[PDB]
Amino acid sequence: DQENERNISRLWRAFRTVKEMVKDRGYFITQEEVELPLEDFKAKYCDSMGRPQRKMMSFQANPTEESISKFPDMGSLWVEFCDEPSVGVKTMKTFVIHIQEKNFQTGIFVYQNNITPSAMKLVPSIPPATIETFNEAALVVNITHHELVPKHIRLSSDEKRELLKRYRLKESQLPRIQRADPVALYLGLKRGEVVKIIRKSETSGRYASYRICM
Amino acid sequence: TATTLNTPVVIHATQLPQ
Amino acid sequence: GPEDFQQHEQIRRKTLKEKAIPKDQRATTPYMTKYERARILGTRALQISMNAPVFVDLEGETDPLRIAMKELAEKKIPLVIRRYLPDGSFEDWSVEELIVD
Amino acid sequence: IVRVPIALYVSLAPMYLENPLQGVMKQHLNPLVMKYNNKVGGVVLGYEGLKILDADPLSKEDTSEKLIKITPDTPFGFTWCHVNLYVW
Repeated sequence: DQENERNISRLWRAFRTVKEMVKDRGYFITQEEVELPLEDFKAKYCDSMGRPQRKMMSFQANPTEESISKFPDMGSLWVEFCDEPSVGVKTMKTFVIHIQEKNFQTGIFVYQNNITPSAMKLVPSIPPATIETFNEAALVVNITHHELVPKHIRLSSDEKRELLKRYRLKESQLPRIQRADPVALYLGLKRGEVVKIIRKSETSGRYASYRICM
Repeated sequence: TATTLNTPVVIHATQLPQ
Repeated sequence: GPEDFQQHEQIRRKTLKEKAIPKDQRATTPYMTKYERARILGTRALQISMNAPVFVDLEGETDPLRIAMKELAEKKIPLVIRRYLPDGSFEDWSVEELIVD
Repeated sequence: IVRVPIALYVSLAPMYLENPLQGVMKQHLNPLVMKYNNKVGGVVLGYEGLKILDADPLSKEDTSEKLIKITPDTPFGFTWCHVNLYVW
């Protein structure tokens, strides 16, 4: 293994980032599960020949009790690791019917190299469930561990109403976070829901600011 | 004359003449 | 006509009442800001220079701004600051209600 | 003789900043007597029941201390008023 070890390590780091992403989004993942050592990862998801068997790592996550108390309508979550380098339309159809039959309220999909453009016009075509697509690349590093990136907390409905009443605001007037920047993708943010940012201002230490996703 | 010191800015009928 | 104006006036006054914030829940600064002090002095000076009745005793001074400053020192300025919230809501603080510096 | 309730928008002088009722009366209402008005439709023969509206809506209408809005660039105040006019 000259570069196959590098592929295995990148895939393990991507898996760790996905577990951290789900946990931050508010699902039940054990700390030992998140901080999975490389040897245990190889002994679990990798065969003797060294190939990264990516069918095993497709896991199902459920909200925690605190997450259920915060957001009443949070459902289960599904994560997939497609074996083929490019995800095809047939695989996308299988994924969407799988999400429908399991009645998951949220599905997470990854693609090793590329996704065909034709398999992208029908993902937002099955409400109310949503499908979010990430890559094995751009996930080898968790972009919320960067000191420039503050801590983002997804504001609940009650807290958002309290914020709007406190500032006598309108949902449009708040500072805006794009739907496609890495933090909103990381949190799985939806249009209309406010996020909370704890900024490390050098003049006031901790500082609480809120952005809305529009 | 007719400054804003002798005549009202607007005279509006509140209701019908009663 | 008259009824159209009546409903227009009712809508206007209803909006005004819906925007006003009662005295028991205003969350603005108890102090009088420098801008509020300066404008209250200027407006009171305008009023007194326009032959308004005065409350404090004149010490021979004739500068209207100085007389207004004397009134502010004696808290005899009969004016109200209507602090406007960004959305149009307003809190009616009184000059005597506010603490100058 | 028909009683026509109207709503005014009159100016208040700092000279009259202490008896605004008589101030409004003498600035606007008293000139209108015995003069035809292009709005109501007849010569005004008098007036009564002049009540000044309040710039503070939350103030109870039974109070005796009302708010008048001072012009930003002038010590004059403009407020809404209600009054009944004797129109012939």
